Amino acid sequence: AKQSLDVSSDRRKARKAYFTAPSSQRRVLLSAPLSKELRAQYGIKALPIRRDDEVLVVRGSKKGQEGKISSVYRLKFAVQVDKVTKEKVNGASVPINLHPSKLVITKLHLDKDRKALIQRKGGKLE
Amino acid sequence: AGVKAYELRTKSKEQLASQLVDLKKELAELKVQKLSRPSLPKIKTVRKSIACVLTVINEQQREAVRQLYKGKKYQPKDLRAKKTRALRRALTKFEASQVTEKQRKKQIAFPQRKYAIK
Amino acid sequence: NRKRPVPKGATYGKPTNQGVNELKYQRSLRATAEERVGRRAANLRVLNSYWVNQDSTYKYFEVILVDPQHKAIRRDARYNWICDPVHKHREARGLTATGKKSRGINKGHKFNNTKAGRRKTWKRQNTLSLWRYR
Amino acid sequence: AISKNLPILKNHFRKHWQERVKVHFDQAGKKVSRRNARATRAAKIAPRPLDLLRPVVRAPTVKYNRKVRAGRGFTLAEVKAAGLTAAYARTIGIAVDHRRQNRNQEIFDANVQRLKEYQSKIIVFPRNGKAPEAEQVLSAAATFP
Amino acid sequence: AAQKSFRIKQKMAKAKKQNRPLPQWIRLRTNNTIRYNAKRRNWRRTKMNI
Amino acid sequence: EKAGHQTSAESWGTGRAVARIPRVGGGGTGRSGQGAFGNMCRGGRMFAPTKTWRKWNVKVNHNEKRYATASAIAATAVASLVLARGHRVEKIPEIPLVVSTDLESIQKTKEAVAALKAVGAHSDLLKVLKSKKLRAGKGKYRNRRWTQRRGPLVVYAEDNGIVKALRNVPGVETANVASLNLLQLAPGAHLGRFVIWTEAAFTKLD
RNA sequence: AAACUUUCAACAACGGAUCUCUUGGUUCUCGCAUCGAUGAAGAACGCAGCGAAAUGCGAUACGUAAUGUGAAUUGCAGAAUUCCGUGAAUCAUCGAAUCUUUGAACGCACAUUGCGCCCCUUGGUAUUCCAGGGGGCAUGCCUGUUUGAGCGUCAUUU
RNA sequence: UUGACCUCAAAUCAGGUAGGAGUACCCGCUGAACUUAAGCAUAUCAAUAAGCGGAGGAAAAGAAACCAACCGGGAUUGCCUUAGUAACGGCGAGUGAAGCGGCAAAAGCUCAAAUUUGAAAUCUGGUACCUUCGGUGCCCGAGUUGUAAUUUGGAGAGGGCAACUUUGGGGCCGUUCCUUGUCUAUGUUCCUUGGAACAGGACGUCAUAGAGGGUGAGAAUCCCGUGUGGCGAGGAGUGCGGUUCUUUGUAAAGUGCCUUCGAAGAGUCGAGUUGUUUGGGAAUGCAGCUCUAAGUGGGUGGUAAAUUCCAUCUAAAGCUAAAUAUUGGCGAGAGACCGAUAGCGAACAAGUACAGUGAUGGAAAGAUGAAAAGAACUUUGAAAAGAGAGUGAAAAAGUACGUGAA
RNA sequence: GGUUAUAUGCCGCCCGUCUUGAAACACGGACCAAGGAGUCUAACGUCUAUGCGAGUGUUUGGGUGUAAAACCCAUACGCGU
RNA sequence: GCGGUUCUGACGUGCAAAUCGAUCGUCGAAUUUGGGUAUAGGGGCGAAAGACUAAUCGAACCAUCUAGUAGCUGGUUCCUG
RNA sequence: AUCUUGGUGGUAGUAGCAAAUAUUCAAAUGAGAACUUUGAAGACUGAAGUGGGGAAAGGUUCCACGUCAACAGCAGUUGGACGUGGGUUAGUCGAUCCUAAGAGAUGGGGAAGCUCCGUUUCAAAGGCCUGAUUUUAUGCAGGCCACCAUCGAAAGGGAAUC
Ligand SMILES: [K+]
Ligand SMILES: [K+]
Ligand SMILES: [K+]
Ligand SMILES: [K+]
Ligand SMILES: [K+]
Ligand SMILES: [K+]
Ligand SMILES: [K+]
Ligand SMILES: [K+]
Ligand SMILES: [K+]
Ligand SMILES: [K+]
Ligand SMILES: [K+]
Ligand SMILES: [K+]
Ligand SMILES: [K+]
Ligand SMILES: [K+]
Ligand SMILES: [K+]
Ligand SMILES: [K+]
Ligand SMILES: [K+]
Ligand SMILES: [K+]
Ligand SMILES: [K+]
Ligand SMILES: [K+]
Ligand SMILES: [K+]
Ligand SMILES: [Mg+2]
Ligand SMILES: [Mg+2]
Ligand SMILES: [Mg+2]
Ligand SMILES: [Mg+2]
Ligand SMILES: [Mg+2]
Ligand SMILES: [Mg+2]
Ligand SMILES: [Mg+2]
Ligand SMILES: [Mg+2]
Ligand SMILES: [Mg+2]
Ligand SMILES: [Mg+2]
Ligand SMILES: [Mg+2]
Ligand SMILES: [Mg+2]
Ligand SMILES: [Mg+2]
Ligand SMILES: [Mg+2]
Ligand SMILES: [Mg+2]
Ligand SMILES: [Mg+2]
Ligand SMILES: [Mg+2]
Ligand SMILES: [Mg+2]
Ligand SMILES: [Mg+2]
Ligand SMILES: [Mg+2]
Ligand SMILES: [Mg+2]
Ligand SMILES: [Mg+2]
Ligand SMILES: [Mg+2]
Ligand SMILES: [Mg+2]
Ligand SMILES: [Mg+2]
Ligand SMILES: [Mg+2]
Ligand SMILES: [Mg+2]
Ligand SMILES: [Mg+2]
Ligand SMILES: [Mg+2]
Ligand SMILES: [Mg+2]
Ligand SMILES: [Mg+2]
Ligand SMILES: [Mg+2]
Ligand SMILES: [Mg+2]
Ligand SMILES: [Mg+2]
Ligand SMILES: [Mg+2]
Ligand SMILES: [Mg+2]
Ligand SMILES: [Mg+2]
Ligand SMILES: [Mg+2]
Ligand SMILES: [Mg+2]
Ligand SMILES: [Mg+2]
Ligand SMILES: [Mg+2]
Ligand SMILES: [Mg+2]
Ligand SMILES: [Mg+2]
Ligand SMILES: [Mg+2]
Ligand SMILES: [Mg+2]
Ligand SMILES: [Mg+2]
Ligand SMILES: [Mg+2]
Ligand SMILES: [Mg+2]
Ligand SMILES: [Mg+2]
Ligand SMILES: [Mg+2]
Ligand SMILES: [Mg+2]
Ligand SMILES: [Mg+2]
Repeated sequence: AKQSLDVSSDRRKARKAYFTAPSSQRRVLLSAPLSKELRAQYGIKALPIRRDDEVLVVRGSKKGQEGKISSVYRLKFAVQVDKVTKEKVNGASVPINLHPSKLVITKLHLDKDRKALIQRKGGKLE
Repeated sequence: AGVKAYELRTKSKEQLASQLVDLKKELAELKVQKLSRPSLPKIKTVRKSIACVLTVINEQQREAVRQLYKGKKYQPKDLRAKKTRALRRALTKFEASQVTEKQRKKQIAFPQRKYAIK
Repeated sequence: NRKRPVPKGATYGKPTNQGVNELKYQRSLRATAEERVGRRAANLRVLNSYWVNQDSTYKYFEVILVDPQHKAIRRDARYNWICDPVHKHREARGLTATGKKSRGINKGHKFNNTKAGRRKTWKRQNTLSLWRYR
Repeated sequence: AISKNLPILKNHFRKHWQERVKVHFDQAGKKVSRRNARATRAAKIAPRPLDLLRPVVRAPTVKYNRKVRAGRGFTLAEVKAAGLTAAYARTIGIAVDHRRQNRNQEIFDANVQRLKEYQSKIIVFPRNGKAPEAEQVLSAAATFP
Repeated sequence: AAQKSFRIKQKMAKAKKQNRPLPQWIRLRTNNTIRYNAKRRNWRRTKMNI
Repeated sequence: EKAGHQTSAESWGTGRAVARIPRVGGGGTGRSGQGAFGNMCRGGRMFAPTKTWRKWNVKVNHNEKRYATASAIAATAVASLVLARGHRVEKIPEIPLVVSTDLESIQKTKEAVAALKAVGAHSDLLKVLKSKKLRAGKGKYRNRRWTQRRGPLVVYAEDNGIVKALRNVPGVETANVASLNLLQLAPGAHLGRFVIWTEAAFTKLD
């Protein structure tokens, strides 16, 4: 149960805030959990997904497939992994939209800022 | 890529004026090329460069004028603080704080005291 | 008097309202005077006014005004009350002496209708107040 | 519109009364606000009490002159008798009222008693430093009933 | 109307530019609900009233 | 107040072979000529528009509220009534169920739940967990999405932890014995809430 | 007997009820006090690689600067992937600017993209004409400055 | 002749200021009729709608020319009461306040009228400089037809005597208040169904977190949040808690006794009359016109008048937080509310499209699927399309798209 | 035996409405869906239930709170005596 | 050109919310007419018909007061006892 | 409830699609031709025209290329339709200037006020000429006259093209 008078439990307000979230806010909404391997290494449960993070699909029809995040389509609240695709009847190949909460990050794309974020969350880095 | 205003702020009045002209020339060239080609999106970068250079030019020229009126009573309305019409008409701190000698004396003789009940 | 400004004296209603002559404006000639001066010098604030003269056709008044922009007034602790924007057009809202007379702003049993504001008093007395627990 | 043996009624709803209905739904909200404002005021003013000391007076009229109640403020005479000036008393938490006169020794003597008991049971901090932690009592009215 | 004011001509120019069907690529945009140009005008159907 | 009346509609009167309802004037739109204002018109005013000065709260004589509260308390000590009200108190030994005052100073949910299971409130806690259902009807749209059974009411004399420790357990209410509430003692106006008294609360009742 | 008409069922129509949904409404409560001659509200016309709107903006025109975030945007095209960075973005924030023509609207006008005057400057043989660039010219009222008017009036001196 | 003064002008003179918008609430002015009276005129609707002027975060009111008649209360506002009462009223219909009492909030004060007269002690502007919401010099000016200090009726002033008490203004650092940022638990373990598990079953875990939302179906434990607590940044403001610099004091204020005084607002008050208004009745307030005061006076004391008392305030000049209002604006939180013919006119490129010369008038219109995977390819046809094939969990979901009634 | 369609015997005017009197040569109704009309409030009469009872009424307000809830309460005031 | 007599012709769910055909009045002025301009609702304008004042006239149009009042017409939604 | 909104029937393949004299043959095009294009013929308006230009008004309808789902009450390969583009050149033609009936600021006076009156008035109501001075294009030198803003004609007045 909430205690703060600033926070709202209104469904309509929540849904509005989600569907009209600006790009920056959607970054945080599109977090994924680290793999249990990486959870040991960094000491962090989850991060905002990012292009070039490697991933494992852990729910749905493509459960078991791996790849790199090819695109974070924030507008669609989805991510596209290279190699997770739909072979179309004409022979073309379109990407499948996966939600990051159904992935697991198996390798982070690190850089000064990602490193700083991990240490900011009480992570380990090594 | 585009020009960057941190790089332009090192430059002089004359260098900036010169660059502004080189961009205006470049922009014209692309407006011609756009007629031949279907799509030509490089033109956006050079529009925004022009706008960047003019911003920096104007900043320099304004800060110069701010220095020219340093401390003087009365400066150009465009350099006076905006606030709101009603805020600019309000009494200043000084004006609002004025008390007559009669009231200043009472305020010293008989301030509200700090006290507590037991 | 104030002649009712209606074409050819036609009033278009019940007889109680057929009057055109013998009607009288609810503000004094003094208040009209302050108001018309106030509009001519809108940068100033009407402080007060006084009678000086009359003939059959006119009454004459002198109206005292203060400049709230003048630093002699803004820096004066006794007068800079008039610089605050609540006091804009005090003559137009009936807040000068003549105004308060005409609005019936006085204490006691003779001013039950008006002492607090006629319209406010009326509204308070014609409001149905309902509590949660009736 | 008249029928049966019923009281004659006087329901005054021939004006546009629905324009001016005030339902007091804010009753609970106004109580929370009033309380927050007492708390906020108490903090700004601490350790002073939220109320001034007030005299006892006789209620007017034959209907209520058998009662005494809190009045507006002490007389100038009562304040002088208690060994105090009006200007000072106002600053030390005592309500002073220039309009009320004393024509009755019982009420006068009782009011002078109130002022003496009050000056006993307060501590006025000096206007410089030293200020010892007193602890805030919110009600003069509850202290001096 | 051969001899016309500039102000009238400027309004007519605006009306010329607006007289077009919806660009087809709008239909492909994500969450698009615009089906057709609902404010299309024609000289035979509705007058501009200046 | 303005709904249904934002229209300049007037009746056409008789002789135009139409009903005499007020009609929207003008031309050049589907709304022109359509019926207006009346309670039977699409887009008109509802019959007897609801107003905010309907009586919402109801006064009840204080001494009658106290009577009901005392009846409600009395019924908490009748196992028949507590069973009938749907509490799972079949295998509790003794109702009224009094427990140690130590309950009042439990700080952690994990611990408070162990104490309630210890003293035989397991089934009643389980019942609440297994009863969560999505609400039937438009209540779901209005911030009342889920439904579940009431669990035990834990009554204390002084809160030194227990309210925060039980705050998150589904269906468990807590209450100071000084301020007992008819809405908790007789949910749905049905007597026989399952109550767990602390010893300190039980002595305070007199 | 068929056709035809009528009734019922199945499948197909017509039409958009019903059911389920809901980034909208409505009502109540709480907190706050901030428009404009420093040119508001409102209007017109414009501006994108590809837009007619809605939304944003003003010839610096779906934006410029600044700050934060830390890699997108996405319908396609294009660009970029030193992206371990003074740094992506139809991102957030926003203190610096830009802000056509207007509008209380202020040189005069306005069913006109009509007609002036003043200062500085550039070009054309130019104080005077024509053109370009910059900056100005409304009314009422207040304080003050300056220049004045009146046998209203004082002194002084003809 | 020269120089003032008074009054009045001019300037693209120096510096300012007003206008328009919004308009829920607020202060005024002006002002209906429908309606009720079973007709209708006074009355009522209403001191309302419409019209006009003027403000603010509130406005207005406000420290008694008050209420009373008591053992007296003591600025204003608001609530509960007083009371559907006293009173008004074709005494019909109808209308209708106030005092006291309980409460919320509480806060008090300023001018005019006085000889600084051994010293216009005062103030705008310009100018230079400075530590610039301002300060200091200097110079013009305003001002004696009166700018400061002193006093405001509660008093107070001038003399005289006697005594003790109490003080200013800076920075700097915390707290406060607002605006923001960031960090802070626990399963995606097994079985069944299914396109998808967020379903069922099993075994756990966290809980000051089982609010809410998202994710391919009902998710505390997948994600964002929630709960608890921590750490930052940016202001505002001395509100007040500490520290530091300067100590204003020959100054300022308070206090007792004696003595002499005690200035207190005019075409106002009041009166007549006219009109309007009020519960206000031989006249409640307001306004016009005529008349027009006093100073032991003046006002009020709800029946006109004369006479005699008494009681109570101190008008004709002024400022002031809070408690109160709020269908507007901005920011939040909610609901036994409505669920696309409902709810705002408007869930949508809606005050839009469209109508009207104009004022104005003013709609309809939500839902494929988890995902476009939006039907490659073949064949008939001039083509639209058909038939196949295919995608999909389903085309008994094909954009003429949920369900699909009559 | 039920249901249903049909046949046969006998019987059976078109509903709604105003009206002394409607199948009427009285009025509304071509059809279908969806919407569509005794409500809320102030003050009251009779009656009934409930609490307390010469009293009674906590909710203006204050206290408190797990916060528009629940719980607690002085002085008045209302009606009654 | 301006008008609009008769056929009481056509048409009379029209070509048309005033038209069509024939017949007819007038045809150099109290003539016909474009544009500009003035007059605005108890108002205008009228060689006068209560005519005309944007298909509206014995008082225009628009919004609001206004859900105006109606002793009058129409309707008023489930079952059984 | 001549109820409200929406939908749908019978009537009915029915009334009807008959004013303005009128069409015909061949070829081309095309899936398709009573209706498009060309040619041939036959007719009509008959210069107070069914011709050639403009004013008001419209606003791209003009022209080309592509092109037929809808619209052109039959048809359609055609179009004032649909899609995409192209196109309007002035010292001399207009506007702009002038005044007309009129409209309308200011000075003033009314009006509670929105505003009303009035248009040269019961106002201290301006702006040219010339030389210079060679200081500068303002004060100075002189002079001079003083009526009263402004708007109001794409047919009136009016600088200039064939
Ligand atoms: K009238
Ligand atoms: K009257
Ligand atoms: K209306
Ligand atoms: K809501
Ligand atoms: K000015
Ligand atoms: K009347
Ligand atoms: K009254
Ligand atoms: K009177
Ligand atoms: K008294
Ligand atoms: K007296
Ligand atoms: K609607
Ligand atoms: K389906
Ligand atoms: K049978
Ligand atoms: K009937
Ligand atoms: K009949
Ligand atoms: K008349
Ligand atoms: K009309
Ligand atoms: K009329
Ligand atoms: K009758
Ligand atoms: K020309
Ligand atoms: K001309
Ligand atoms: Mg229009
Ligand atoms: Mg509605
Ligand atoms: Mg601008
Ligand atoms: Mg100037
Ligand atoms: Mg009415
Ligand atoms: Mg009547
Ligand atoms: Mg009647
Ligand atoms: Mg009548
Ligand atoms: Mg009004
Ligand atoms: Mg404001
Ligand atoms: Mg307030
Ligand atoms: Mg005020
Ligand atoms: Mg006083
Ligand atoms: Mg009082
Ligand atoms: Mg009573
Ligand atoms: Mg009345
Ligand atoms: Mg003194
Ligand atoms: Mg779900
Ligand atoms: Mg009046
Ligand atoms: Mg005041
Ligand atoms: Mg709707
Ligand atoms: Mg299906
Ligand atoms: Mg369907
Ligand atoms: Mg059927
Ligand atoms: Mg049988
Ligand atoms: Mg028969
Ligand atoms: Mg009959
Ligand atoms: Mg019948
Ligand atoms: Mg018959
Ligand atoms: Mg009938
Ligand atoms: Mg019929
Ligand atoms: Mg019908
Ligand atoms: Mg229905
Ligand atoms: Mg004819
Ligand atoms: Mg005929
Ligand atoms: Mg016929
Ligand atoms: Mg006649
Ligand atoms: Mg009705
Ligand atoms: Mg009606
Ligand atoms: Mg036929
Ligand atoms: Mg025919
Ligand atoms: Mg033909
Ligand atoms: Mg012929
Ligand atoms: Mg011929
Ligand atoms: Mg053509
Ligand atoms: Mg056709
Ligand atoms: Mg066809
Ligand atoms: Mg075209
Ligand atoms: Mg010419
Ligand atoms: Mg005029
Ligand atoms: Mg002209
Ligand atoms: Mg001409």
